[PDB]
Parts: sequence; structure tokens; C-alpha cells
Amino acid sequence: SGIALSRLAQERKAWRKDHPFGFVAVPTKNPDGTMNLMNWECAIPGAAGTPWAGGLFKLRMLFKDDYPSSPPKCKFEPPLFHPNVYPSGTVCLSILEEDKDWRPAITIKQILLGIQELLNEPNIQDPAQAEAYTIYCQNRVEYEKRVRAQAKKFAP
Ligand SMILES: CCOC(=O)CCc1ccc(-c2ccccc2O)c(O)c1
Repeated sequence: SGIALSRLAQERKAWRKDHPFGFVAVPTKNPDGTMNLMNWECAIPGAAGTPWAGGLFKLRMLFKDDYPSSPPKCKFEPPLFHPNVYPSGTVCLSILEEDKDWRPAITIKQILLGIQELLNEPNIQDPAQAEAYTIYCQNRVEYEKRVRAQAKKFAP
């Protein structure tokens, strides 16, 4: 898709000039070794001073041929403990749904900062996984304990 590929080249240029420290976003390769702009491997650092601190959380960003009409699918690989991340790893966030708050102008940097913000501030209104949501509601201390253990597990 020429439209998607043109926009994704624009995103790649912008990202290299200006990206938040400690974040990673890199296109993958096709089986012939050429660049695949439709599939990016990314990493989000936990914010300092939070239970997420010290972790580097890997996620894949998958673009459909009609991007930027549609948002990319964002999937933590491996899946994470968080009330708004599905057991599959897929992130549940309003800016990542075409019918909700997605706008074609939204950039990869804005998506990744949006997901980082979500990590430290769950949305109790759209629970995506039972366990993390239930613990968040029932025992915030236990929740943060689980988050810190996870951050340690994913230290780079
Ligand atoms: C992407 C090149 O590797 C680095 O920049 C180190 C940080 C990193 C960033 C992303 C990934 C990753 C993310 C999603 C899916 C598979 C991966 O390997 C990973 O394994 C490692």
C-alpha cells in the first residue's frame, strides 16, 4: 500500500530525529531481507519513580494496508500483567481503536507515549484481563508488588 508505506517512511524519519529517551521502534525485515515497514519491534521503558521503573517492555506494532485510516495493533511480546492488556498481549486503549479515539494524524511517538502512560495508570472502565484488573481493584499494594516483580523480570 503506497499510502501506508509513504506515511510509515515519514514516521521512521521523524522517530529518528526526535524520540523519547530509552524507547525503541524499528521496522523488521521481509524474508528476502528488505525492510518491512508494516511490522515494527518496539520497546517501552518503565517511567522512573514508578513500580514500572527499570523494566523495558517489548511490543510489536502491526500496521494494516489501509493505515493511517486504521490504528496499528499493538501487542506486548511476551504478554504483560496489566488491567488493560489482553492475555494475548494486545493493548486496549481508546486511541488504538478506529471507532473510538484514533485519528490518522497520531504518530508512533504519540502511540508509544500513550501506552507508557497507560502502563502506570490503568483504565478501570475497560478491563482487558481478569487477574490484573481484580488485583488492582482488591489490593493496590499487591498489585504494585506484582508490577515491580514484572519490571525486574524485564530489566535490560
Ligand atoms: C529491535 C532491536 O533490538 C533492540 O533495539 C533492543 C531492544 C528490543 C526492542 C524490541 C524487541 C522486540 C520487540 C517486539 C517483538 C520482538 C522483539 O524482539 C527486542 O527483543 C529488543
